[PDB]
Amino acid sequence: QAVVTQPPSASGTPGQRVTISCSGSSSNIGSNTVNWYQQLPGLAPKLLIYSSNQRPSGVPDRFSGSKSGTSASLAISGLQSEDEAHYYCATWDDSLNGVIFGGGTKLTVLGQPKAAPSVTLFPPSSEELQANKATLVCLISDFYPGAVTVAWKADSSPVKAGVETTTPSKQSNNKYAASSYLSLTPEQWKSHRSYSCQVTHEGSTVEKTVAPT
Amino acid sequence: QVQLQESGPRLVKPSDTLSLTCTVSGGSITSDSHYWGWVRQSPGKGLEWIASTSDSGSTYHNRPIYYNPSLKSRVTISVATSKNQFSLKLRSVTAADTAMYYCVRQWRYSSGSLDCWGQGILVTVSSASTKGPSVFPLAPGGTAALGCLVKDYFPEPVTVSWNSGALTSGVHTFPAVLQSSGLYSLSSVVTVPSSSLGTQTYICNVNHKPSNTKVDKRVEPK
Repeated sequence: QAVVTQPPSASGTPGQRVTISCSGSSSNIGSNTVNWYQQLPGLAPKLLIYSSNQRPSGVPDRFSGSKSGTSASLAISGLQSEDEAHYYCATWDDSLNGVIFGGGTKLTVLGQPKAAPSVTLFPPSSEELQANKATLVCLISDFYPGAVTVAWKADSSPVKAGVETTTPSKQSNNKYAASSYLSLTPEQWKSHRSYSCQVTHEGSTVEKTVAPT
Repeated sequence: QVQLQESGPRLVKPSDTLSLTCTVSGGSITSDSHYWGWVRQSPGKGLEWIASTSDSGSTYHNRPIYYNPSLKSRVTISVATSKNQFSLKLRSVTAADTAMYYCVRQWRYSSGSLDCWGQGILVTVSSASTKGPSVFPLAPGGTAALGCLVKDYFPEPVTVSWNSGALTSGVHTFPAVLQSSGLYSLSSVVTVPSSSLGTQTYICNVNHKPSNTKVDKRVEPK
């Protein structure tokens, strides 16, 4: 009851206008103003809206707030792919005498085009060798949606041992990035002749490959 | 127009005390219009305000000290007016205390608008010991790709710069894989072209603040 709540999701197409609820009670939203914060991936929250409806000096004009009763609303007109982020509401609660947050809302902006993974691969180094390990690194970037698989092959001998593949994470531009690491032993490297890191996405595959020589 | 930076031990042991510091680098830490505060965020979770203190509160108003109730038993907030700093102690840390911690400058009015934020500090609660990484050089149509591999570290994060911050064009630093060994690896890659390669020197600069480890590494192939 001394707690605030918001929808965990909202969605939309560029140019749209979406609105995010924030719901509280008498001791918080009822008796106090509301603030709203935006948070882009790999970043810190930003003051977006304060005293329910005011704007900080940098906040574009399409962001606006309302309060009434025990509820507040952030409204974004003219949705931009910039705006794909988490949106938190904050207020003050008289009963707990301090700041409370809502649980946040992920705002997805879709209709954005498919992007095919650019792929880069790397052999081990004449240094991680003469220390006596080996790692092939496979770097997959700038692909939407964040959904790929990574097959490794020893000639086609699909190698599956010692494969660490990250999960995709949300790049700044709102496309995605992930990397895959094939570990093996120093002589396991100059024994075979070549290894291949292949990366499928949507239904179209991509392959780069390297050798020792 | 204040800059806020956090510092402190990145890696606390279970039931140890966590203690960070906020360095205010833009104005003077005394203002009867602002409180100074701490916010945290467990990975993937939401934001949780911790506490905020006032400075100054001499003859005029007061020195009100506000706490989030769930943590009041465990928490201390402190200013060092003389050094332009404020502080947060978190006692008896559990793993439910792993979080990015943020400095915030708060506003005495409007329900506590958190108006200036520090970039944040990731504090991990763990019984494991730190391990600084190891860096290995990664050597390479039109565009050539070049990089560093930051191998086996704990805990997050490691930052990587190039040529002591001079080179930022075309740099991509990838998020870390969490290996089966409980340790982390990540890579940083510069897509440049030619005529290059022969002239430029390319150093990657890897700071792993949790282990106080800084390594420079020049590429080129053998």
